[PDB]
Amino acid sequence: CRAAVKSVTFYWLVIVLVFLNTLTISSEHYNQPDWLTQIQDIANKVLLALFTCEMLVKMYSLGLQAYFVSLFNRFDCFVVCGGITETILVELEIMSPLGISVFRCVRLLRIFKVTRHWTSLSNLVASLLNSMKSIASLLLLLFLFIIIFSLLGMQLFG
Amino acid sequence: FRNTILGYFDYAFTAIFTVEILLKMTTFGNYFNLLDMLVVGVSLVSFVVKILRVLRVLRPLRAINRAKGLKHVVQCVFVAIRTIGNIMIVTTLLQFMFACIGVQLFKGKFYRCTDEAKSNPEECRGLFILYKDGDVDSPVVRERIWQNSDFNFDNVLSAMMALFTVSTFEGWPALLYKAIDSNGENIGPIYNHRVEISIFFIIYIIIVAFFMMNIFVGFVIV
Amino acid sequence: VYFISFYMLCAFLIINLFVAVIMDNFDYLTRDWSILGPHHLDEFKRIW
Amino acid sequence: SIVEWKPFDIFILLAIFANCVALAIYIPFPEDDSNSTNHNLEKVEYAFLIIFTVETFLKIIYVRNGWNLLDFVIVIVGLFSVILEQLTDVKALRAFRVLRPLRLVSGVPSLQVVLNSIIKAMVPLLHIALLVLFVIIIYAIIG
Amino acid sequence: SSSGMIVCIYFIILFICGNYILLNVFLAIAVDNLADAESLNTAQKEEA
Amino acid sequence: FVSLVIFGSFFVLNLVLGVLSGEFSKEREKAKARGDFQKLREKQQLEE
Amino acid sequence: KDMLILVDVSGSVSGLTLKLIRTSVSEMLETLSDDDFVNVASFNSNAQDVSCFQHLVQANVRNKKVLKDAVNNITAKGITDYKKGFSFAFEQLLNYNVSR
Amino acid sequence: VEMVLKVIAFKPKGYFSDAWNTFDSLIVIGSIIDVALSESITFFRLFRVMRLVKLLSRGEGIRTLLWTFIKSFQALPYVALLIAMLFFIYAVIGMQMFGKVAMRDNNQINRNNNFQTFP
Amino acid sequence: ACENKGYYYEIPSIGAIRINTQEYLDVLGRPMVLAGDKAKQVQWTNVYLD
Ligand SMILES: CCCCc1oc2ccccc2c1C(=O)c1cc(I)c(OCCN(CC)CC)c(I)c1
Ligand SMILES: *[C@@H]1O[C@H](CO)[C@@H](O[C@@H]2O[C@H](CO)[C@@H](O)[C@H](O)[C@H]2NC(C)=O)[C@H](O)[C@H]1NC(C)=O
Ligand SMILES: [Ca+2]
Repeated sequence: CRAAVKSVTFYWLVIVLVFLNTLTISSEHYNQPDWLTQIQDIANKVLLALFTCEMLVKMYSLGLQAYFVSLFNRFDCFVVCGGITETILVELEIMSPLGISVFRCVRLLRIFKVTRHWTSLSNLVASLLNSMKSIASLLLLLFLFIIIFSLLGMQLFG
Repeated sequence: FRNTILGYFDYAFTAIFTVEILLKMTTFGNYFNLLDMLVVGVSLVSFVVKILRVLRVLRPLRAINRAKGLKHVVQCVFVAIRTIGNIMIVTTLLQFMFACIGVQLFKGKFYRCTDEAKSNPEECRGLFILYKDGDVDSPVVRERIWQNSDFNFDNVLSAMMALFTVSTFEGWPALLYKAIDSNGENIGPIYNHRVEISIFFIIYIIIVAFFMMNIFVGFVIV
Repeated sequence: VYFISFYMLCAFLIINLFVAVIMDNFDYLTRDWSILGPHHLDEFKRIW
Repeated sequence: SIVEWKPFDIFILLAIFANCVALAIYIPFPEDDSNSTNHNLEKVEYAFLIIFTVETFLKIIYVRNGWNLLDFVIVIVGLFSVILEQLTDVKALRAFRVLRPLRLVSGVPSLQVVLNSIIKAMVPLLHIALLVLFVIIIYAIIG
Repeated sequence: SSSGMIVCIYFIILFICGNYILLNVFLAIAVDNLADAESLNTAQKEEA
Repeated sequence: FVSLVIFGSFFVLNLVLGVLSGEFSKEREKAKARGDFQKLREKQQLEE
Repeated sequence: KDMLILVDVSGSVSGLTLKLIRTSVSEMLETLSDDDFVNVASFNSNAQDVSCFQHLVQANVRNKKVLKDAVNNITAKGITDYKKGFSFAFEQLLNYNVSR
Repeated sequence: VEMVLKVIAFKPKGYFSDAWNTFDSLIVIGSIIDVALSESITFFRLFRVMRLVKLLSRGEGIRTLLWTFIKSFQALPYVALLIAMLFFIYAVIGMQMFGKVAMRDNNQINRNNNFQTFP
Repeated sequence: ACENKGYYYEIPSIGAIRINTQEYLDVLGRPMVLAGDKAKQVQWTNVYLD
């Protein structure tokens, strides 16, 4: 029921899928060939379908409640919903000229799915996530200093 | 004259170093000794040549084995490099993602014509009259070329190089104000078109250079 | 490659030298004069 | 003073933020030029100054705290500038209203304590600053 | 010429007093939460 | 100018960082007595 | 034609865009002949003539030189008043005292 | 006058015992030389400014800081050797590679910035 | 410009001054082309150097 999804074969399959997604995203360039664009849309559709199928398979064998407890699953849900929304908006009656580039950055964040298995660098991430109040305090003080000096410069050399 | 005089000298050391290798091997008959023979070996092939001449710079690299302190500090540097790599990987990954975002944003939008009057390559052709220092009474004929920025975001590698130059805090205002004027795929710049695109550069600088480069030094200190 | 590699290597070596110098004087940099210090010993020697 | 515990501080903080954003939306034009937005912002600054001097007068009924001294100084400077403009260099003294965002930290103990820690951290660096000054003087003399 | 050079202290203050805060806000995060991570790692290694 | 660059900033930058790094590490020993790291360890030790 | 040139000499045009206007006006006067009547006026919270003419002139070689010299002496200062600037321009086109 | 006044009451033999005392010893003769050459020349003219730092470093927080950092620098003379080796290697490589680029007055490779010589 | 039977021109730099200061004759020529045959008469200029 759940042994196959946690197998190392599944891990390597999802790793090769995310590598394919990264290669698809990082292959765009100026004056790129039209056939390269065609392969890019084909890969986008195929990988979106595969990732949706993988998510649905996981949801029917692991449990819905265990997902939202961890911050990784909710982010993946957001990414997949953004991707399907991007595809339906692109192929729907809406042109979305500027939103094409924005939505690519949404699906670019799949590398976190494979960086989450570090467990060696996660100590720093946990510490900086737990010191968020202090980080915000210093950042806000720096922003206030910048704002004050910007207004003073506006008065002086405006 | 000087090169020939130094050329005669180069023969002398190779004779001494070959003599050193044979006697050292005779009584000893690791990879440090391979480097000792590599420096002397490439010289004997001499006497494409440019590659060999460049490679002969390995002469002082074999003084590390002859000094305990130099070897110790080299090993300490290597150990410091090894422990760091977790931070390098994260920084490189984030810089690659930012390069991809910059490619999606400013792909081919950094082109401009030699004179600030033609806004597309279809009319940026031929000759044009240039006014030196803005004076109307001193005109000169110049050719107009549809040029591209030296540090652009045309492909991923170009974006990575441009973001590296930005992260070194060198020429980053020029790139910022070039991206602010970025209008379209194949059209010229517009003065202060999208000032809101500066958020990309500000966020990238804050995340990488201010934050993840100070974590680098802090973790070295720790 | 030449310029990028030189910049990276030089930056790494410069911060390595800086942190080595800093760690060589960590006793002074965390002296905490509120309890004791070598200035007391110097004053004692001067009085001697 | 009984009712001024929760709402007075919040109202003053909101007034400070509104003054900051009003200063942000001002456009300094070259050679005494202006537009309608600046004309409206002049009256907005008038109202903000009225509120600030009312608060300063009320708070007395003070000087020991540095933040209250700063508030008093900026309030009387604003009154001086307004009186001079009405009864008249003229706008050169206008740069003292940039200290309004500064007193926001007073209302923010968090920011304040952080500010106090950062300021207190500067004491060990004064010797390095003196050394830098001496090196600068010596090199300037040599030049 | 003239007294227009006195305004240069605006940039001197903005640089010295700006880099000082920049060097206390982005270094505190890299020295406090980073030293604790190594201490957390050592404590975790004790149980491991 | 080369000597001014080496002494003026490189030496001074090391001196400025050395004091702050020592001062920041001096805060680490002051905050360890209360046990702030223990709270982070206690919160972290129950996650696994 | 009966060209009447309105020049913005408000504060916001000081700098590069002031000498751009001065050159633009000078090149505009080069498209006029002795059959066309021209005058140049400037407005900054108040409208006035940049020269001594006070009305439309024949725009010959002598008169165009005066306007070119006068338009090169203008400076940018004050606020912008389009209502007071177009009223001055519209009223100068209804003079009919003089030859037009 | 003050050098001789100090020597008379301090004896020449003990003059070199103190590091700071010898600093004033070697400066004044430079001062009495340029007063003659005024009416090569700039050597002792420049070297007379050192008296400021000499007699103004007599503190207790700056002098100790400078001395301990110089001692640390002397205690680690091999990282500097590594940096010098890196500079030497990269300078030789640059001389071999970009040494033939012509120096033009309107470019980054100019008469003041070039790979033509090792310095 | 649109509401007053006119035209709008942009002069961002010196290079655009010469071309944009002569294009207003296209707008002024509209009533002449609509007149047709009656607006076709030979006009002689002033004496000028060739
Ligand atoms: C020994 C060869 C490897 C050195 C090295 O690899 C990295 C990989 C990712 C990120 C940084 C490095 C790195 C550095 O040592 C390095 C790079 C930079 I860029 C850098 O910043 C230089 C300029 N600085 C202030 C102007 C910007 C933060 C510093 I400090 C150190
Ligand atoms: C000339 O133009 C003026 C206005 O620019 C007309 O107005 C008269 O001006 C003259 C003196 O300049 C006087 O008669 C009056 O002050 C104005 N009003 C009237 C009703 O005359 C004037 O009508 C025009 N024509 C003449 C011949 O002056
Ligand atoms: Ca205006």
